[PDB]
Amino acid sequence: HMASGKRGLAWPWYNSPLDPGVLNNGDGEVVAIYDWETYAPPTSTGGTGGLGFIGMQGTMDSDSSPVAQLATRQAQQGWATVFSLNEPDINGITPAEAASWYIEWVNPLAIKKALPAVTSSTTSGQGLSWLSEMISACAGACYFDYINLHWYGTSFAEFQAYIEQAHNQFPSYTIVISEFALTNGGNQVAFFESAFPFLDGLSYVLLYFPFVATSPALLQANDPGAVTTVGTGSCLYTNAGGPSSVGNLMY
Ligand SMILES: OC[C@H]1O[C@@H](O[C@@H]2[C@@H](O)[C@H](O[C@@H]3[C@@H](O)[C@H](O)O[C@H](CO)[C@H]3O)O[C@H](CO)[C@H]2O)[C@H](O)[C@@H](O)[C@@H]1O
Ligand SMILES: OC[C@H]1O[C@@H](O[C@@H]2[C@@H](O)[C@H](O)O[C@H](CO)[C@H]2O)[C@H](O)[C@@H](O)[C@@H]1O
Ligand SMILES: [Cl-]
Repeated sequence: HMASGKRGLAWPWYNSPLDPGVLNNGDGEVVAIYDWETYAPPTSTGGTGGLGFIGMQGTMDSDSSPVAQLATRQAQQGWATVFSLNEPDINGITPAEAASWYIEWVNPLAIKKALPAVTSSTTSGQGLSWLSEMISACAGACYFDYINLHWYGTSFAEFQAYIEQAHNQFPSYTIVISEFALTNGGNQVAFFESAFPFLDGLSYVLLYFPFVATSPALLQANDPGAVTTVGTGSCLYTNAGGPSSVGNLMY
């Protein structure tokens, strides 16, 4: 009788043929879209199908998301939320380097802000350890509202344990899950059938974005890396641009 309203589209740059409105039935479960960039989602309509776009400075600077244009693009587009670096914990960016960069470039955006998306790694100096060290390096000078998690693994049990552990270890922070799926060789439908009602019940999870809101054909053509690690089971769209068996869970 009232949607949890936590679901979002992780929307790749190559999605010009696809329509985000296909996965928005107006009920209010799907509310957000991000595209790993600070330019608007490329779509078949030129719109976001009624979804709120979250700008993302996923690199420290790029040709596609120039950090010198970050403040400009927020003002032009009127984001209510911004995401920062994508997986700096496995991209040779020290917590101290991320903290300095975040204070210079993300702090000035007077809207809701997420700390960088970290991987689910527990290997030395990665994942939540990296995040804890970045918050220490921030020395109280980073303005943020959310922590940002990725998870890829082999069971719902592992995912539930990871989110409960993340909450237990950061009990005063609201969580965005900007990417999650099983790795290749599982049943992605069964995973998301378990994950959605689990996440919908957690007050401390603001948003979750299944990897990935595209078709298998587009993922294979443009992200062979993701296909080798995740497979094509978690694609929300059919190759025609309708909802997949995972897309159908978004409604
Ligand atoms: O040069 C081709 C094209 O590159 C685009 O930049 C892309 C990023 O947009 C892309 O972003 C996502 C990844 O960060 C994430 O890991 O996977 C998703 C789903 O596949 C990606 O969409 O990351 C790649 C590098 O992995 C970049 O090449 C530019 O935005 C675009 O202007 C340009 O035409
Ligand atoms: O992210 C925390 C909050 O940040 C706010 O913007 C900050 C300003 O209040 C403060 O005066 O300056 C800093 C640095 O320029 C800003 O980041 C947002 O307005 C809030 O929405 C947000 O919750
Ligand atoms: Cl991960």
